[PDB]
Amino acid sequence: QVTLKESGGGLVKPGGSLRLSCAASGFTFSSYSMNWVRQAPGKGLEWVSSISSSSSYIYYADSVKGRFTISRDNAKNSLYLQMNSLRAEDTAVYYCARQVGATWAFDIWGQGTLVTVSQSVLTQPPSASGTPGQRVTISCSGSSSNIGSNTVNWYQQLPGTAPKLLIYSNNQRPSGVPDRFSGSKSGTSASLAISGLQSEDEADYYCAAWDDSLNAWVFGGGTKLTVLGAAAENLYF
Repeated sequence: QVTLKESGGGLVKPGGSLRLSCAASGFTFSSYSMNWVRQAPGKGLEWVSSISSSSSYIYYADSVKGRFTISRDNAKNSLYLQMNSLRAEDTAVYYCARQVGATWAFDIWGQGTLVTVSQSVLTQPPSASGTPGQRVTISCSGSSSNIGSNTVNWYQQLPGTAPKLLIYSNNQRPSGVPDRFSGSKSGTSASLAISGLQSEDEADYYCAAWDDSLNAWVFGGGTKLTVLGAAAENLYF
């Protein structure tokens, strides 16, 4: 029973401050690097910050650097995100995520907390569609400093759920993912293939890679996959 639970979200005026909290249980919190990832309503995933197991190594997304502060309390098994100089653009659902050291994959995600304050580096097709049984391949195009230098991870986000790790280290499936899902990487581009498409595969798919030039995680804009049947077309010859 591995759980992450975020708290602290709500309505805040621009220029304001909030502190988000992420409570962890069921694992050795003090031995993992942790991250904040956000999702603006109806938009893609956007990494915010990371902190190593003893707080020695901290990174920020360029847009939040100098305004946000990440911290952790290993005694209270808690992760925090202090947000200052809040902007309309900070309106999002904020997720807490655990990072696996050997791969950098985000294998456990929280449930998310909404913050309302009142373009992606990796390139994905915004939509994909297929009929059940077919094979669909989704591309993710990056550059030399990200996909060209580092492994690619893929996350599946089912409607009304938090994202889940789908593929790590380019082509590895975690425990829980069937062989119908396969990943590949060549040069500065990566692909996710879904064989034997099923109605339950209707979800958003995201590719992610560390970028050595930005010193940041870069996520794709997301591919909404639709599984559509029959189609009563009027063919006229």
